[PDB]
Parts: sequence; structure tokens; C-alpha cells
Amino acid sequence: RKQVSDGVAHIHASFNNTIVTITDRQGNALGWATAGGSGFRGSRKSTPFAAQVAAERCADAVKEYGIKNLEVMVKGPGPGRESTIRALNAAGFRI
Amino acid sequence: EIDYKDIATLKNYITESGKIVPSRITGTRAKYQRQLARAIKRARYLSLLP
Amino acid sequence: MVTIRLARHGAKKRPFYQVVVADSRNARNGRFIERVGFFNPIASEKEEGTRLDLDRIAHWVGQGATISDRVAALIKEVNKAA
Amino acid sequence: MRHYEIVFMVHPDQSEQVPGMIERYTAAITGAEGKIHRLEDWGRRQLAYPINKLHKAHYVLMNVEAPQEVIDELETTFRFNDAVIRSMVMRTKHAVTEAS
Amino acid sequence: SLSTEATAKIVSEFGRDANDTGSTEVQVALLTAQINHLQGHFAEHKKDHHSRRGLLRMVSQRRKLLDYLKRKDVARYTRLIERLGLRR
Amino acid sequence: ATVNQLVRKPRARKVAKSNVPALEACPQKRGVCTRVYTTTPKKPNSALRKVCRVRLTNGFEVTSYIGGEGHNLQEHSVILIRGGRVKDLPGVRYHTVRGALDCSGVKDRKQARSKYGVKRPKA
Amino acid sequence: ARYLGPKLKLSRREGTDLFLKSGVRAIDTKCKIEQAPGQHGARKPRLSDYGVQLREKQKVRRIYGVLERQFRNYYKEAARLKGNTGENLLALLEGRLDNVVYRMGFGATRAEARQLVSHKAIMVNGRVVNIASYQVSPNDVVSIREKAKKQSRVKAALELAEQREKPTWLEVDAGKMEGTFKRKPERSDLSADINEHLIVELYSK
Amino acid sequence: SMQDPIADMLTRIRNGQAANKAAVTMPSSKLKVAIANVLKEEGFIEDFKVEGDTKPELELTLKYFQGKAVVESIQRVSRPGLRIYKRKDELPKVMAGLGIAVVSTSKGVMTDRAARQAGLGGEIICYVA
Amino acid sequence: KIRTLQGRVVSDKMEKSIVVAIERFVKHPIYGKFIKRTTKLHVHDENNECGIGDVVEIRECRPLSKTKSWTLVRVVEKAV
Amino acid sequence: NIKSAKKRAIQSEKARKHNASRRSMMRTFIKKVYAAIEAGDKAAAQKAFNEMQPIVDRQAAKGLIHKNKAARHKANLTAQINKLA
RNA sequence: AAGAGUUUGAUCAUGGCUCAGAUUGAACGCUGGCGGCAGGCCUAACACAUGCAAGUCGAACGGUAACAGGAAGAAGCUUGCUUCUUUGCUGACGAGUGGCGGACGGGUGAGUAAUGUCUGGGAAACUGCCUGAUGGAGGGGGAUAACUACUGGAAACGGUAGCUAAUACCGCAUAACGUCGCAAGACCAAAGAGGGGGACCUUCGGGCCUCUUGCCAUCGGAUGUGCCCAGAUGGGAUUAGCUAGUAGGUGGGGUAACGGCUCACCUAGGCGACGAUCCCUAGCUGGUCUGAGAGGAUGACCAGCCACACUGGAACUGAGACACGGUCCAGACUCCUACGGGAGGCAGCAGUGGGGAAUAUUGCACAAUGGGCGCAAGCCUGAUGCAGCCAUGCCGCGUGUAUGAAGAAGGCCUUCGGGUUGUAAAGUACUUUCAGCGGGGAGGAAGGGAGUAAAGUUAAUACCUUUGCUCAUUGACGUUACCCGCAGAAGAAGCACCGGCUAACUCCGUGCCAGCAGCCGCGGUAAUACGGAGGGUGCAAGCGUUAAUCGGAAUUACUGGGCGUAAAGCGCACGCAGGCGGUUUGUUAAGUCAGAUGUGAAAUCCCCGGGCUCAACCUGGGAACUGCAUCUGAUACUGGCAAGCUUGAGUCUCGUAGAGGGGGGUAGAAUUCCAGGUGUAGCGGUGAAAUGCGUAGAGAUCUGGAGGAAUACCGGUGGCGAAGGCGGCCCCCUGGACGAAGACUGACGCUCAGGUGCGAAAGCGUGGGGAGCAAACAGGAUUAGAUACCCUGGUAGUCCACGCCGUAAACGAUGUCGACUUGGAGGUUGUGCCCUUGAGGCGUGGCUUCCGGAGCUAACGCGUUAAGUCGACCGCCUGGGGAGUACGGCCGCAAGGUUAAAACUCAAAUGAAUUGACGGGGGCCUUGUACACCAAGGUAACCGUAGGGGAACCUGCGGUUGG
Repeated sequence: RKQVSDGVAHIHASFNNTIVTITDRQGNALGWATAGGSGFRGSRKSTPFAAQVAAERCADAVKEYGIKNLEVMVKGPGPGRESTIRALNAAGFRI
Repeated sequence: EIDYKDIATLKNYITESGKIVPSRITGTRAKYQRQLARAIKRARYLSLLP
Repeated sequence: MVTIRLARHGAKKRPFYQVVVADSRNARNGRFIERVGFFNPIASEKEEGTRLDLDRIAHWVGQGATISDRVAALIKEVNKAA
Repeated sequence: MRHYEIVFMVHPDQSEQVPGMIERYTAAITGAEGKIHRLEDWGRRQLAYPINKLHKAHYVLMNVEAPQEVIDELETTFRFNDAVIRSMVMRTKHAVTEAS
Repeated sequence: SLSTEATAKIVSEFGRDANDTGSTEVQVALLTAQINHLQGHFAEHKKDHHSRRGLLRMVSQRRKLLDYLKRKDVARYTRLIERLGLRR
Repeated sequence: ATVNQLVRKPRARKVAKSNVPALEACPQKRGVCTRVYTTTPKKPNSALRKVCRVRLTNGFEVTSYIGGEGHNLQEHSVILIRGGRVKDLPGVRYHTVRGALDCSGVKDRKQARSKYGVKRPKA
Repeated sequence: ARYLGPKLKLSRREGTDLFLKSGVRAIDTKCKIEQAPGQHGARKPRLSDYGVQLREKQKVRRIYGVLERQFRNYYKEAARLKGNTGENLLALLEGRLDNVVYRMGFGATRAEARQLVSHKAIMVNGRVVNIASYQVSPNDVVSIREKAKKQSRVKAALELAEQREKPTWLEVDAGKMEGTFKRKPERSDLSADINEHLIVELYSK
Repeated sequence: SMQDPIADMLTRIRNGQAANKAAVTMPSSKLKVAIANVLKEEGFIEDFKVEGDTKPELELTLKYFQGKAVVESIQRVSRPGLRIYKRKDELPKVMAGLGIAVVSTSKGVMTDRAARQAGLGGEIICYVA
Repeated sequence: KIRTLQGRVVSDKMEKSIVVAIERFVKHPIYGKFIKRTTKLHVHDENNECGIGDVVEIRECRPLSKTKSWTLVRVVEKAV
Repeated sequence: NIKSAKKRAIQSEKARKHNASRRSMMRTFIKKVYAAIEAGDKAAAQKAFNEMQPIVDRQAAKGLIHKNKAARHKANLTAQINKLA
């Protein structure tokens, strides 16, 4: 949308499902993706696999925006905090 | 001896966000500690530190 | 009226009498002013059958005190014995 | 009648009226039978948390001795004046005069 | 709470001599003054309860001192309770 | 238990409880024997046990153990009852007097023969 | 009430002999002994501390032919008398007129003596006394009534009286039959093994 | 102490004895002197001595037999709360006379045989044994 | 001067008479404590010469009224 | 009912009528004195007293009234008179 | 002088229960010989047939119905034998009058909670008979019952008319030593009868003499009664106020007497938390039982006092009564009736019915001892003495003794030999208590009667009194005790028990039945436990069972108890009365102590004797009655009073810390919505979905608003507060705490029922407030069904102002205050000394944490912050359940709270710890409730409060370790 290759990835890491927004330095969202409903729902959520796949979903939701450096501002603790951070950053992003 | 205005010798007793380091690792005679907390909370409300 | 009568104590068929200064009006062996001796009608020979203590009887008689006939006859017998 | 330490931050937005507001309260204190034992300023320092939508504040601390009452109107004015959003005063418990 | 100068002055008037802060009349005098100050400052709070405890303490101790005065020496008590105005 | 406490309200004697309360300090009491049944003892024992229901001359209705290896009572017979409980279901606190009013000594008994109202065989 | 039953068996239970089948045939020759008088006498006699107090006391009662009401009365007297209760009791049992008639010889056994006493053949201090439990007192002269001096049994009960060792505390005369209770006897010359404190313990509770 | 200064002294004695204190101490009063005098003159304790005037104290010196206290049991009897007075013919013989009972008679504080000799009773201060 | 109990005036409010508390210190029969026991007792004084708190001697006499059989002897202390 | 009780009953009633007559006559004399007093008349009252006196004094003598009673009337009436004097 | 059994796998506890002991006014079962001595309706103070329980006196009186004598008469005519009449002429006496008695003695225990009793005092009194003293005792009258004549009424009971006596009554005289009165004065009484008789008189009756006895007055005595006071003598506070002749006064009156006793007036007291008043129970005491004792329980018999006499009133008469066998009236009963009207009261003795588990003769005698009357003789006496009935108790005695075996028959057990019953029997010789029969035979009987001298006295003799001696005589019991004789062992033994406690055991029978049982428990093929047998044990004219009391039980703990976990410390404070009080002097003498004196009835009990054949029993003398009172003395102690002292407590000064409390606004963390964009497929969740959101722009982003919950970190084994409890910062107000010392007061303290105040959270009520909650409530699915669990919303409430609640696992499950007593470590704060560095080193304070010694403890544990050692005061507890419930009171807006039973019901409940079994919290070692012999487990244990709900369950806010 802006091709600034900068911004923050507000990881809304809740216990059940994280909806990580991709917002730039200005404070306007670029793309949004989530773990649940985006391919799986159940009590068997809240797992590092769910956080990881949510991270890849949020990454690929904004891989078309020319963004390759997203800082992490996580809101609240979530399962697989290490997993989601790893999956998001491994897409080619800088904290 | 220790008061609120001595901003220099307060950074050693705090963190970036303004969280009181416990005396379990410093040693503050447990009277200077109440004065420490008093002064640093004042400074928070004095808006020098968060 | 004050009288010097006998009060029948003892067991059955073995009377023992207490010589007693009393008011005429009380039960034979009921309330009494004073005891002045005793009488054993069925006493043994060595056994003492009468004791009177006659100074008190003289005292009370001087104050106007009738005697029963038994105590009167008993007093006469003790005087005779001397 | 004992030492206080009037401590307040004057904002750059409100730095327009530093001498006026200051000397006004010094005159009010002296007229309220209060003598000023010290006076210093720490310049326009920075605020760690941007309280009241600003980052600078000319920290002036006046530190007069006041009785129990003559402080009440001053803090009332501080609350009623936008020159300082939040003013703090301190009891002494001792005899301290020098600033640092 | 009561000013030290007031304690010393009451010692002067309601004391036989100087530095007799232990005199019974001095004790009851300063205690009654403290009770009066508490009564004066009572209207403002009334909500306060932990402050009231010391006031009851002061009232009772004052009455104990007055009772001792009356017991030991009737004249001192029956003069003080007027020149101090107490025992109303 | 302070002495000044005791002086203000002394030590009281508790009262002897009710052990044979249907008898007002009487060795025995007559009764009319309303119903005669056969109860059942407590758990460890067996052998259903003959007991009668009796109305005493002092008003009480109580339960009384007809004992002995023999029994002849009826539905209104007049009997004498005395103290002595049975380890039975609750409330058999009285024992019928064997052989005293409308009650007979057990049959053919020859030992403890006064504890059942049976007379000495002339031999 | 006087015990009227087999005499030998009564003393088989007590273990030792009691002088109540008294005469010539020398019991254990006159009748089996050393055996408790039952169908189950052969049983081991191991008996508690109560069993032995009871046995010894019961043997004292059987020596003298005294029943339990008078025996406990003798005990209440000894306990009220002055001195140890044991000897006071045993002296009371000894001054009893049936016993002393036995002891003076005339009277072959204590029930023989009791029979004579009760049958108005004994004078105490020259007057007839027929009560068995009559407590004889020191210096009393106990004598056969002369209407009953010529009794075959009294003459016979006198020969077999020196085989019994002569009691010391009393001086019987044999030719003219009469004695004299000189003095209350003493624990030592009450010649027996009476373990009297077993009794004074039985009644001390 | 506060209301019974005499059981004070008995308690100090038996405390210091059971804890093997050489010499107990307390403030002095002439009746405390009297019981101390009685005890040492008949010897349940050794010696005592009073020092000072405004606030005298009583430097009583305990008495050990081998390592044991000479005083086995020392009891208050006439506490405030039950003042115990005995007449002379009903004076209490303490432990077969082996222990004293220091009584307060009209002729001064003195012991039990003392009174039964002088023939008068009084108030029992304290059994000693 | 027969026996002359000695006690305190507790009310002179009737004409020519007082109530007098005689205070006696008797042991407790069973607990052996010495308790204060008090005897209020109407006395006659014809001169009304007693006031609350006096200490008086009183002696027994013939009945002066109902309730009233003791008479004043001396006022041993004129309490004020 | 016993025979001597029957006689006591008839004797009691005779004595009661006799006594009632004598007491009513005596009370008449006493009342005359009392009613001379309240009239305030000294000499009338003294004469009435002198007429009452042997009457109450002989009634007491024969046991109709106790000697203490007669004395009381005489004392009380003498008082009333000497006050009224 | 302080048993046994009885809660466990086992144990140490706490703690109740059950039996062991003694006892009884006992009862009941079986059995039963004699005697002695006692006791004998404890229930219906229920109703009472019948007899008896109070009379006496002729020496007070008129009499004279009776009987008996006379004296006659008249007769019959026996020589006057006996028949009528007459005569109170005499003994005597029925009814009557009169006196005394009937107020005692006898019964009962309803009422009475204190003026009743007991202890000790008092003053204002009277007291028949008895007694001492002094005096008197004159002279008259009128009645009246009886009786006589009538005459009602069924009867009870009367009425009229006449008649009459007295020691009946009534004047009159007399009249102090009496009463009234200051005194002067006034006033006030009485009765004769009997015996004898000289002289004398005699109206022949008597007078007269003398003795006896009575009468009257006064004053004493003695006795009895009345009255007063103090203390002591049940329970209930689910009785706290009660009192108006009530409290006092002054005066009348009244009483034998003081007094409100009463009245008029006056005054306004009086009583009460030291328990008034009210309700319940109750006769009290000596004493009795029990107990080591304290104490408890009692109050039958005996004795003292009280009260009562069908119920409720009233008095009369009398010395005495408000009268058990008197009166009246009012009842309710029963009886009698002529239906008009009458009668009666067994809590006398006996007896009846009744009731009851249960308690006796419708006896004999006044012989004795008392009592009444009488001069006496005597009479009366259901008092009393006795007898009867009843093992009801206590005591004593008997039912034989010695011998003997073939150790019999026979019974039972037999391992088949025998054993055992068992010297037991029989047979032998002997005894003959008591029972039976016959003969004798005390003592309880002293007296009274008749006769016999003193000048007794005096008409000397008489009469009477007294001693004088002689004679005759009196016993209900009673054919007494006791002794003598006579037969003949002759007439005389039972009941419980036998597994352990607990002395004593085998066989059959039965078969968890029948049954037993104080406890343990026994019985389903032996079962020494149940029934029978044999054998034994125990006690024995009794033996068992029941009931009740006390002890055991120190299990109401004054002696002599507990409250951390067994029941039990108030939720916390302040504090009234109360309880208690540092030290030195003076004084008092209250308590205390000592001495003296008085008293504490007798009996009982205890000691030492004596009498009963003995014993019981009876008895003498002592001791004891531990008490109460008074007086004299001491002064140590406590108390009072007086004076002090500074250590207790406090005041001041100076500092120290702290979420101590109240005020106000105070900024942000986070909070949701809105304000918009940024964004389009998701937001959403559980056992699983789902319900619900959104694509109409959701989630998140920054931008700004809100409002409120909490001020994260600090933070703590930290701190503070009396407890609940207290956490931003600033300031104001304020409390408390401590350190330093000083100055001063000068015991001014501690603890406190009742009381007052504060008191989690819930709640409630009053209005706001609501960003989220979150009981209730509403969507989905549950699960064996779901109103499980659960996810979605969601009110009240949560928040604020005010008020009411008054509660909690309000917990250290440890009341307050003071004092003393080995340690160690830690933290918390002051502050002194000396390093004058800031700490430093050495202290010294307070606070607090963890060990740990002694000490304590059931053990765990506590252990100088006690759960040790003590003191003071308070609160509290007494097996479990019922039940912190009912009822009552009180409180609250109600909700409810607070105080707090009882019936009924069990034989246990309970605490600590231990062995190890599940040990799904670890590396041979770790563990738990419960458990055994299921604290990691479809979702802690509770307490408070509020909801939903048939419910116990769940769920909210708060809190606990009893995990």
C-alpha cells in the first residue's frame, strides 16, 4: 500500500487466537490475518503451531505491500510466543 | 541524606519504565528504602521518570 | 405448776425412771426444766437403784414445786437409808 | 510556620508567563507572612511520559516556609491555573534551607 | 497536637510552680484543653473513628485525675473544677 | 473458677438423669399390659425376643421385657414391672415381675427358681 | 444358725486340718484328704489373691464354728478395740465360751463343746450360761454342772485332752471338772498358722 | 509483685532455685525482712542483707544442699483473695512438721512451732518445706 | 452502753430518724473469703442531728415505730 | 358433742350477756366524760370523770376489764381534763 | 483417701455410661423354727359406718330420780318374821345450778421461704393452779335453773305461768402496800364449807370454842405466754423495679404490753443488683444416712418449736383459745324429715372404703408412770402400760453329738480300672437347748385402808396433822421371767451362684433357636455363659431382684478442676459499681488473735463403766457439741484514719519510624464505548460444538472524550492499628507507639458484671452511580437425564453519601495486667560508648521471626512474645444428639440477630499419635485424610451472608489451615 518497508506488527497474542495487525509507523493497518477460522477452530488451538501459522498468514497478508521490516509490539501473552515471533521474522522482517 | 531532587543517584535505583528494583540485591538499610520509593514515586508524579 | 415427777425411760418391762423437774402440763417424758436423779425399780442388789441429788429438790421445792407421790415416797426411802 | 518545598513544572506553552506567575506567588506568600528561604530553577527539562501532550517543562521549585493555611490558597490557584498542571509541595520535618 | 508553648503557659497558671508538669492540676488542665480542641475539630470529620479512641482516653484520664483530687484533697478539687470549669 | 466468681454464682450440682423415669422412686409398679408383641434385638444378636407394652398406674405407657423361657400373658393382663434394661432396641428399661400378679413362673424351671416366680417342687 | 453338714469335707477344702472331727482315728486315716471335696478336686488350686484371703478367713470361721454375721461383728469389735485388728479378732474368737469349753478338755470337739454349752451343762462363775458366743473374761471359773458331771462323753472328752497340748492361758481341773480362764491368750500361744492379716485385709477396703 | 509482693518473694526464691541462681533479689519491706529472718534463723536459706535507703533491695542468698535447693516447695497461702487465719489449736502442721509454715501472729511474724509454743494463732504467710 | 453498733448515716430524710448502714466483714462460710456484708437499720434521733456520711453510735431500744428499734447515742464523726 | 361442752356453751352465752351489759354501761360513762371534754366544759367533765371512775374501777376489780385498762382510761381522761383546764 | 469394666489395629488421653460398698419406714420372688428389742400409710390434708379418746366435785347448792339403809306408821302377826305408806332421816346419788378441767395430753404436716425455725441478745408485758409476805374476810338484796301447771315442734329444739338455793349474781360498808393524780384527794374487794366439842348460852336451829380448808387485796417467786432485734436458714433475673398506713412525724384511740396496731393531720419517704418485688419448692431443729474428711442427701421413729383441725370468715368465754372431739355464718359434702325443718366433720385410737409396689387389732388394763377433778376414798384417761399382727430391722439361739466304710445301695462322671457324692448315711452309743407337757415361781408395788403416841395443835380429852408399829390388802401383762420334771433326735433349711472380673465345673439337652446378660459378652452341633443333672461355692432363717441415697466420682474440683488441638478465652475496646492494692511512719482496733465468762435442752454419737444368761437393748459418768455472745488484752497482718516516700502510674521537654485513621482534589497503568480512518473474513469458545459478534467494516492501530474498578514495581519472614483491618502522590487534622534523658506529681493502679462504643464480607433500607464484573436471571450442549461442568449476555449488589445490620475458621482456635526464670540464630527499628569517615566495635531500649534447654504436656508442641513459675480480676466449660433449636424477653426496615431451654434419645461422642495400606506431587529412601487391622481420585475442608432450588447442591462477596 505504501511500500515503505517499515512499520510494526502488533501481535495481539491472546490465549485462544491472535489477530496480528500490520500497521505502519503512521498507525494505519496494512493487512490483517488470524489463526482461528483461517483454517482451524477448536479447543486444540492455543498451541505453538497455531501461533506459527498465524504468523505466516499475517506475513503473507502483507508480503505484497513491499514491507520487509516489521517491528513487534505484542499485546498480552499468547501461546507459542517464540513460535509466532520466529515464523513472522523468518518471512524476511526486522523487529 | 537521600531525597527526591537528587535525580543523578536515582537512575542507579530504577529501570527504563520506572519499576522499583527490589532491595534484595542492593541493600538499603530498609529505612533508606522507604525514602527511596517515596522519592522515586514523587519523581514519577514529578514527571521526570515514568 | 412445777412438779418433781418421774419420766419412764428404759426398755419394755424394764422401766428406768428419770426424776425430772418439769411443768405439770408437759408430756410425762416431754419438755422438762431439769433432771434431778434417776430411779431403777428393777435394779440388782449391788446396783444403785436410786440417786436423787436432793439439794436441787430442796431448791425447787422452796420455789413452790409439788412432788409426785412416787418421788415423795422415794425421797423418804433415801432419807431413811441416809 | 515551617519549611515547604513548592515544586512545579512550567510548560513551554505556559513559559510565556514565568516571571509574572512566579513573582505573583512570591508576593502573595510574603503578604501571607511567609519568607522565602531558597530559590532555584532547573530549566526546561524533558518529560519521560508525554503527560498533557507536551515534552518540555521549565521546572521551577520555589521552596518557601509556610504555615498550615497559607498553602491552601496557593495550591487552589495551582489547580485553577493552567501554568502548572500538577504542583507539589513538601513538608520539612527538619530545618533545610539550601537548594541543590 | 496542642502547642508546646500552651503546655508551658498552662503549667505557669495551673501549676503551683515551674517545671511541675507532673502536678495533678497541671495534668488535668492540659488534658481538658486537649479534649476541648478535639471537640472543636470534631464537627469537621465525625466520620473518623480511630482518632476518637485517643479522645476517649483523654476524657477518662482527666476524670481519673479529678477523682484523685477529690479523694485526696476536697478543696483543691472543688476549686479547680471551677477555675478550670470542669465537672459541669 | 475464681473464688470471687464462685461467691457470685456457686458451683451447682448436675442432676441425676433419667434411668428408670417411669417409676417415681417405687421398687415396682403395676401395669395393664396393652399389647404383647415380639421384637427383634440389635445387630450382633438374634432370636426375636418377647416384650410387652404396659400402661402404669401413674399414667406412663412403657415397654417391658417379659423374660423367662415361657410366657402366658395377654392383651389386658395386670402385671408388676421392675427396673432392669435389656440390650435390645432402645427403650426396654423395665422387666416384668415373673409370677406376681397376672403372670406366672416359667414352666419346669429348677434353678434360679425365685427369679421366675416358680415354687419349690415338693420332691 | 449352725453349719450342720459333712465335717471332713469342710476341712478338705481348707487344705489343712481343722479340729472338727476330733478323736482317735487320726483323719487321712479316718477319711481321704489332700483333695478338694468334689468331683473335680484334682484340679490345680491356683487361686487369686482374693481366693487365698477368702480361703484363710473361711478356715478361721470353720475352726470355731462361727458364721459370717458374727464373724464380721468380731471384726468390727477388733477394729474398734486397741491393738492390731488381727490379734484382737483372734483373741475375741478365743475367749468365746464354746471354744474355751473345748480347750479345757471337757468337750471332745468344738461342736461337742457347743452341744454341752447349749444343753445347760456349763456354769460360768457358778451360774449356768448356755450361750455359745458368751465371751469368757479373765478369772472366770468355767465348770460342768454337777447334774452333768457323770456324762460318759464329758469323761471321755477329758482323756483325749492332753494329747492336745495343754493350753497355757487357762488352768482346767480334771478330777473335779472345772477350769479358770486366767488371761486372754496371746498370738504366740494360739497354736496355729492363722494368717490373720489375710482376714484383716479381706475386711479392709 | 504488683498486688502480692510476698508471693513475689516466694516466686523469686523458687525461680532462682530451680534455675540455680546464687542469690535472688527484690525490693525490701519489713515483712519481707521478717520472713527472710525466719527462714534463715531456722535455716531454709543462708543469709540476707538490705542495701540503700530510698529503694532498698534484699540480697537474699539461696542455700543448696548438694546441688538441690534446701527449699523444696515454698507456697503462698494467704493471698489477697483468701486471707487465711488459723487459731492456735488449728495451726497447720506442714509435711509432718518437717516444713515450716511461717505464720503472722500478734507477736510478730514467726514460725509454726514458735506459735504453738507461744500459744497463739494468726495469719499463715507461706508454707515452706 | 449495752452493745452500741457503730455505723454510717445513709439517709436522714424522714423526720427524727435516719437510716444507718452497719458494715461488717464476715468470712464466707464455704469459700473462706472475707466479704463485706451491710446492715441498713432505721434509727431514731429526735434532734435530727445526723447527716449523710456521719459515723454514729446506735443502741437498741424498744420499738419506736414499725421498722424502728435502734436509737442514736453519739455522732462520732460529723462528716462534711 | 361432749356433755361439758354443751354446758360451757350455755354458760358462755349467759356470761356473754352479763358482760355485754356491763361493758355497754361502762362505755356509756366513759363516753359521757369524753363528750363533756369536747364541749370544753371543765367542771362538767370533772364531775363526769368522778361518776365514771368507780364504774371502770370496779369493772376492772371483778375482771370484766384488766386493771391496766382502767388505769388507762383514768390517765387519758385526767390528761384531757387538765389540758382543758 | 481416692475399684473393676466400658470409645482404639494398638496407645495415650478427654469423657460419659454400667456393676462392685454402705444404707432403707422399703417393696417384690422363693423359702421359713424360736426368742429378745425396736419399727410399722413414705401414696389420698381422700371420704369416713361403728365403738371408744374429758371429766370430776354432795366437803359449793336446791335437791332426791335411783339404789340402800333406816326411822317409824299401818298391816299381815312368825313376837314382831315380813308387806304397804310416810320420812332425803342417812349412805349415796340421776338430772339441774355452781367450781375447776375441757387452751393439757393425742393427731397431722396442708399451709408457711421467713417476726416460722435455729443461735444470740432485748424491753414495753401479762401469767389459773403452785409458792413466800402483809392485810382483810362487815352487812344486805334481787334473781334464777331445777321443780310445778300448762303448752308448741315430726324431730332438733322449745314458749308461757308460778317456784326457789348457793362458794351464782348485785349493791352497801371497808380501803393501802393498790389505781389515778404534781400533790391534795378521789376511787376500788371478798364466801363459805367441813370435822370435832369442854364449859356456857341457846329462841334447842344453832350460838360459842378450836382445827382444817377455802374466799379477797397487794407485793415478790417460780412457771408459762406475748412482744422486739441481729445473724443464719431453698430455687428461679426466660421475675428489676416494688411500696401510698406505704416510710417517718405529731396527736386521738386501742392493747396485758411496745408498735401504723389504728385514725386525723403532716411530711415524702421506704425497700432494691449485699437480689427488692414476683414465681416455684418447702414445716424448722436436735439429729439420721453417707463420706477419709470437706460435703451431699435427708428431717420416718424419739425430743424441742411452729402450723393446722371439712373449706372460708368471725368472735365469745376464759388466766390462757380466735379452741381437733366449743359457738356463730358462709359454703361444699353426707345423713334425718311429717319436706316445715334438723344433724355432722377419724390430721385421737381402732376400723372401713379408696388409692397404692406397700404398711397391723373395730384387743386388755388403768396394776405402773403421768394428767384432770376430788379433803380423801375415788372417778376419768385409746396418754400410757401391755398384749395382737408383720423375717420390716437388729441381736441371740436352735434344727443335734461322738463314733463308724464292707469307703454300702444308689446318683453323677467313667480315659471302664474305677471315681465321686463320702464319715455322708445307715448301725452304733450319748445329749435334750428351744418347741411340747407337768410342777413350781420372781420382779415390776410404791401405795392406799384398818388399828396403834407426841399437851403436835388447842374446849387440854376430842377432831385433824405427823411420825409410832400391827393387821389385811392392790399386777393388765400373766398358764411372766426363770427354775423342775418327762418323752423322744425326736418337732425344725433354704436361697443365690459356679467363662473372667468373682469364691466355685463336669455331663446331657439345645442348636444364633430357645434363651441368658452388671460388664465383657455367650448360642448357628456342644456351650464349664442357655436350660436340666451331678458336683461344688456363698450366705443361711434367710437368700435373691428391684428402687432410692451417698460413695467410687477429685465426674461442680473451698479442701480438690479445667478453657491452643478433647466442652470451654467474649470479635475488639473503654469503663460503672465490685474484687484486688508499692512503701515508711503515727493512730484505731474493725477483721484477726489470746484470755475469761455466759451459753450451745435432753436424747443421739464417742470413751469408760453397770444391768439384762450373752448380744441387741437399757443405763451411769465423762467427753463432745468444733457454735454464738460478751468482756479484757495484743498490734504482726488486712481494714479505717493521719502524715509522708518514689520505684507503680502518670505530666513535660526533645527526637524517631510507620499500608494508623479522616478530609479533599490528585495523575497515570489498564478499562469499554464513542469519535474515524487504516480491513475484510472472520471475533468467538468448550468434553465437543454451540450460543452469541461480524462482512451493514468486524479484531488490532494511533488519534482525542468519558468513568471506575486498583494504585503494578515498591511489597517484606516489612510496617501500623485494640480487633475487624490498613498500600498513588500532595497537603490539612489527628491518633497511637517508641528512644533520650530531665523536671515534676506522688499509689493518682490493675481488672471489671451490668453499660457504652468500634466491628470482615454478605445483607438490608435510603438516593445516586454504573468502564468491566456478576449472584439471581435470561441462549447453546451437557448427562444416567442437566436446573452437570461449561461458553454468551445480564440485574441487584459490588462503587459513592447516609442509616440499619452485629456477623465470621472475627483464629496465636492461646482474656487482661504485673513479676520471675538456661540459650541460639534472624529480622525490625531506636539510642549510648569508643573507630568522632559512613557503616564500623562494644552496648543499651522496644518490636518481631525461627530453633532450643529446663520447665510444662495426653501427645503434638510451648519454651524469657510461655502452653514454665506465680499473683489479681474477668469471661467461659461439665458425655453425645436434641440444639445455639423451641419458648419467653430483648433488639431490627425486615432479613434476622441476641439470651436460651425442655421433652425425648444413644452409650458412647472426642482429641493426639502411631504400624502400614491407595499413595496417579521425587530422586533404598517422600507423604496425607480416610483407611486397614479413600487431603495429588468428573472437579480442598469449612465458617459468615445472599440468591436459585423438593432438597442438598450449586453459585456469588469475605475469611481460615482444622489440606
